[PDB]
Amino acid sequence: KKGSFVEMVDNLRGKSGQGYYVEMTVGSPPQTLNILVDTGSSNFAVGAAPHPFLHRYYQRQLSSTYRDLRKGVYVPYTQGKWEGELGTDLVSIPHGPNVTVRANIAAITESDKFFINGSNWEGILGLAYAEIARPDDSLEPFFDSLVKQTHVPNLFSLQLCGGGSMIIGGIDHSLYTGSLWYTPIRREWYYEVIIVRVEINGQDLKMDCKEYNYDKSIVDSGTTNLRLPKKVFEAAVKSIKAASSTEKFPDGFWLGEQLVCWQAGTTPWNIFPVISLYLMGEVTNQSFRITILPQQYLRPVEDVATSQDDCYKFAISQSSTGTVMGAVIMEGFYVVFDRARKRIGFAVSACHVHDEFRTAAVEGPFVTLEDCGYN
Ligand SMILES: CC#Cc1cncc(-c2cccc([C@]3(C4CC4)N=C(C)C(N)=N3)c2)c1
Repeated sequence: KKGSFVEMVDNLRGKSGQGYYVEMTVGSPPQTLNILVDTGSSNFAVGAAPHPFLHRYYQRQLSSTYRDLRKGVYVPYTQGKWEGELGTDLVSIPHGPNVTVRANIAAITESDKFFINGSNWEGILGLAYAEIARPDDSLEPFFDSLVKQTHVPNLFSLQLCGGGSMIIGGIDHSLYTGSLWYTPIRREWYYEVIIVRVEINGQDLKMDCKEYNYDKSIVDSGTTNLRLPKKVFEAAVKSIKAASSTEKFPDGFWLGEQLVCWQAGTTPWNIFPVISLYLMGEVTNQSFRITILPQQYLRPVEDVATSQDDCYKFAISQSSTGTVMGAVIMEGFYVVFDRARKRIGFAVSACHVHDEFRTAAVEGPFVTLEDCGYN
């Protein structure tokens, strides 16, 4: 049953805080590495040299199928950077499709604040499109090579839990309930989508819908938080604060830089509101909503030291580069990256979040008798 969806189920480990990752092999003989599943980037980039935070790394000299491309790559981010060398080599996913492809690989030789202590992965699998690949869009991303070189359908789905499942090439109906609702992929670079309405405990934020997508909105498995443009973030917070006003938290909580803790088992979920993000539908002015519980946007921080308590970071934070629907949004949903039809599907996940009062949900259609996208 190698490569059956059944065999791909449960192939991810990790958590929203440090990343979800899938086992991969590179080279011949195969070198086993854990790799971040990242829909917010487009390079297959792997530690290729010793580093304090790396338990293992890619050793190209030991791979006889490695091919050097004689091209450097330097990738700086807001937070930290990496530098490396491009080449190609044979790549497979042991708990993924039953196939081996030749793929681009950036062998990371130096990096600053890129690898994460105790995340247990050694590289990143950028699943977004070539337009954002480094050094440029001519470096073919992994998934494109996979589809090109095999009979794998041009679609993958992610079921993140809090490991989860990355199903390549198809939809595993055992991983969701109810209906699958699709939002268009606006442009093939990041997985760009359009948010048309935002409610907090059913109260509309009442902003021009372009504000929700200033200057883009993306679906990013490589981002922990729900990240919101400043104007939207401020309104969300004001609204969540109002909803939970029976308890006050330091401003550092709201800034995401400080835990809030309750005695084990006593988190007052009921004082936090639900968040509804309405996503553009596949037909004009029809939309559907995905609803997010505090169990999602309050990210638990596991720490033996604080373990008499349950502690959390606020996992909604401010962005100056557009909305990011990160891991805490994707968790408890089954998310279908249907590249073939240029759409992203959402359905309630088998591992969704709920208590006895409320539950994560995917609901539609909603009709609204304006273009919500930015240029
Ligand atoms: C879920 C999760 C997670 C997670 C936790 N810590 C670190 C990372 C992490 C570590 C290194 C880089 C990145 C990266 C970068 C390639 C562009 N940056 C971004 C916003 C993204 N989508 N991928 C993320 C991910």
